[PDB]
Amino acid sequence: NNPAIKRIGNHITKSPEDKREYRGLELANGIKVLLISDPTTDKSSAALDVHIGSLSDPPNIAGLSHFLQHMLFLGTKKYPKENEYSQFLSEHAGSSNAFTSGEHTNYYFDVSHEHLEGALDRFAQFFLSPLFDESAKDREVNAVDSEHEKNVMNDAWRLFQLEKATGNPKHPFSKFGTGNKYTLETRPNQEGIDVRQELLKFHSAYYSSNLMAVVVLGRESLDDLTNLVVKLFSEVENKNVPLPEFPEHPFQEEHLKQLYKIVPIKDIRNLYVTFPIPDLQKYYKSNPGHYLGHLIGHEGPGSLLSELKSKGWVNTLVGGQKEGARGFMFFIINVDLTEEGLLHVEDIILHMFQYIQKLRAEGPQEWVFQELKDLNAVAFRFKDKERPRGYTSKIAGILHYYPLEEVLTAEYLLEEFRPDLIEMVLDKLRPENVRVAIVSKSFEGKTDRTEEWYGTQYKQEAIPDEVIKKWQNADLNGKFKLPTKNEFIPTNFEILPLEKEATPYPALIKDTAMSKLWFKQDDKFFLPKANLNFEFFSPFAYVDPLHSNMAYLYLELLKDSLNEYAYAAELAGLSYDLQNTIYGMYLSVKGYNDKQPILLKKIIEKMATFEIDEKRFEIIKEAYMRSLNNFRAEQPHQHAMYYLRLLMTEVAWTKDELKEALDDVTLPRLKAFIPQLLSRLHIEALLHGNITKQAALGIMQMVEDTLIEHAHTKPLLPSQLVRYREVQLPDRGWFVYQQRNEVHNNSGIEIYYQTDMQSTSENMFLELFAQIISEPAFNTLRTKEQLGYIVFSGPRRANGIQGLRFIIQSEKPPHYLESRVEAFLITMEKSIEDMTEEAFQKHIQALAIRRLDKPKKLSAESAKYWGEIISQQYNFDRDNTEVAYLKTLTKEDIIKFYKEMLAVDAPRRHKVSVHVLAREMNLSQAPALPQPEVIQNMTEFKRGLPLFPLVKPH
Ligand SMILES: CNC(=O)[C@H](Cc1c[nH]cn1)NC(=O)CN(CCCc1ccccc1)CC(=O)O
Ligand SMILES: [Zn+2]
Repeated sequence: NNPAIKRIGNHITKSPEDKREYRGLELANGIKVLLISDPTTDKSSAALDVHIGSLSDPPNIAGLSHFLQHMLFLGTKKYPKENEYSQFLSEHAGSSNAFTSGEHTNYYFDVSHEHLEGALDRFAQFFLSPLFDESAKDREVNAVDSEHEKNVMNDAWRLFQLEKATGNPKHPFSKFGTGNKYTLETRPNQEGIDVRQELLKFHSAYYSSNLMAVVVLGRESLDDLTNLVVKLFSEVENKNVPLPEFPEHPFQEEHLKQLYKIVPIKDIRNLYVTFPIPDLQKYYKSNPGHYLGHLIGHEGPGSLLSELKSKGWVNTLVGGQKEGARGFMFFIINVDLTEEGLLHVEDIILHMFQYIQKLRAEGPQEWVFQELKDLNAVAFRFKDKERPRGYTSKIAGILHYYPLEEVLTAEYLLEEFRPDLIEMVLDKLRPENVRVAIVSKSFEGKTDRTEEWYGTQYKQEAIPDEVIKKWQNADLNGKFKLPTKNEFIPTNFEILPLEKEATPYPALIKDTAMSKLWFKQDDKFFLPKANLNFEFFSPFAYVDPLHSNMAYLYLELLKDSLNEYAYAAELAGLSYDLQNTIYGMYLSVKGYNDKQPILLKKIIEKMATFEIDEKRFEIIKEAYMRSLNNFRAEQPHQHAMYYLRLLMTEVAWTKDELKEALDDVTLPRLKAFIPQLLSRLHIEALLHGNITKQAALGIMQMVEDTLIEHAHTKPLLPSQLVRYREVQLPDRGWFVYQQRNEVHNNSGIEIYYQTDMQSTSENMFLELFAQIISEPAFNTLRTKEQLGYIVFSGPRRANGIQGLRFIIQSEKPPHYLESRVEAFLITMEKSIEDMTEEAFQKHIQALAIRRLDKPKKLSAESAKYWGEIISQQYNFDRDNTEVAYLKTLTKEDIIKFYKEMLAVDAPRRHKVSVHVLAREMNLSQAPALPQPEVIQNMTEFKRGLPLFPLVKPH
């Protein structure tokens, strides 16, 4: 035996397709541990989840655990450099993050497989000897203030806290998880709190070993990982902390039968119906709430959503069980509202209860349970291999809930059929404990309350008793039926033998005027799945704002019309994705290959013989108007990025231009557009997965054939296959475009240093430079200078051209952000000069590892190929080519590069900046900048400049 280990679990049940190896165990200090050994893996990973979270904040210091989560990254006793951790990761091809829910704090990272031990050692120190440096705390508190500022004007975050503020304020549920500058500094200072103590106190009280789960994944054997984990983690001290419980629901009697009217930020209409329920988590083997979710949330014929959608009152619905914390859960049903639907909220809920009643009337249904259990068993067997960071983070979390042996299956497999639990949860979905929330702009001015944290305007009301009764006496309604056998359930899982002529990259197997078929049968993953991707080209999908609107509308109407039929396939692991592009349309069909050709044929056939329902047209149109308008409520950085897309692309229709042109969109006009669009096309497809050359040609040909038979599609001409170019910027020039965000009181900035076209050479100069500056940018602009929560840098790539970019969202003005990036950029040339050839070579090696990391799942491989095909570079072997070339570069290559294209006095510096100002408008040396040329009109700017070439295909 071994003193450090309390036990090794028995065999960990995995899918029989999972080649990875697993060992579970419990340390002597009580920490639950999963070990994953994957000798193939390119990146390694570890995560730790602690069963404590914002629900355990001192009442008097809101968001202390979320703050503590930020601080652990910023220095321990053993590795005291503020950024040892994030720099060690950067230089060895890793990344990291954390999050805090009300009951968990979850920390994970990935790294190159050679450096797991180094990564992990630095990591353990978080849980033993964090420094909470006084100077780090002062600074990092602003990052948290930004995190919340971001969220303040977000409609989902406000609704989330508003729920917490209307249950029992005495309950921990009512707490503010995020914290801000106010709750973390201003106010604790006023009240003579030393926050460094309070962080040391909270860390020491709750970061106890008995409350921790670790997962590690690496190339090492299971024995090697064991020794490793034991070594680094046995010294975490066990304080035997009792795990927090919340037996009492935060919605007590007086919180039930309430109605709330709420004003949103975006122009949206929504109804949130919600009942309290007990903790259902222990019933995971039978899962009563999933069963009722499957049903109430169903979207097929017969379903609740269906009648709500035919009465033209709602558009979408979600319902099912919602997590609470240990002790309570909720059951929700929320829908959005047509303008008509808003005036029928009473009737909508009554339909809701008529449906619930139908379920009571029919009793539990084993055949539905069998169906659910079967889908999940299939889902489990053929689960795609996950990226290791996500996987460890996830499993660390759930080690807290399941026996070691079941950690892999517990969330998937079903075992027990429980008509009793089903009937019991069903007894709680009653008018006597309902909550109703309506979110609409029409409550503007009519509100009397304000939510402290986010500022939400709202009104609370008792639901009239006769209203409750009307709901209590819900009749059956003959429009509601249980769903019938799901015919889309796959049964054929045969993995076709690997062909004689199969290749490692996709092959151009068809090159006609109508279509260009790229194909690869799967040589890696061997699951009964495929992806079938299609670009359809029409110059009419974007010839003008009007047309762009129509392509959009057409596609939403089609998706809406297929929804009832398609929902079945989606439960059966077969889904599709269909949207309009600036080039025509896109279509992806993904999942188990068995019934895949059925659904595809149904889609094309529909596309080509489409009949629009006047009622449905009118609603989607209204919903689209709002959507375009709602862009004004998007975040300042998302705005900045948007403007820069509009400014650098040859052709691009502005949200305003679409909004305006959307009124000339009549039903007559739409009916005429469809056959026009569908009459001349080109198709470029990539077919990839468990399929053969001959089946692939058949599928492609069936698509074409359907379009001819029904829309008379003829091929498009080679010269009409027009791709849009990027604006070419003048050597030494600098432009600024300035706009205002009228909703958020932060500002946004995008700075673009354009370089040259994409070419093996020019590609890797940019990438290495980005790699070297990646963490220092984060570390300088955020950690040190605390300019904002959002601080991004990296390559930008569009229409075959490229360049470096910075994105910041900040409280300080853009002219200010400009200058500190510039400051930073000098710091950088200064660093490349001072760095060891070996430091230089580490960065080369990290980019190397990132670039070469093998896809772990089909979808991921497809994506890499598709990027090659949509960009028309067709460079399928690019990763080996570009990497070979990378290893050839030297410090002087990169300085020359920075001196030519990037330094402030660079002979070919091409700088464009988007400044997005807020609602309302020591440190390194910043260089003196030129008078920028302020862009007045986006069209003029474009007319007056060269356009770039397009990239030659490989
Ligand atoms: C398993 N149950 C079901 O089948 C249905 C499916 C459905 C589709 N359309 C309609 N209903 N239920 C659901 O999907 C929804 N609920 C709640 C979401 C709670 C949430 C809120 C914000 C942020 C993170 C999660 C469960 C879930 O997410 O699985
Ligand atoms: Zn955070």
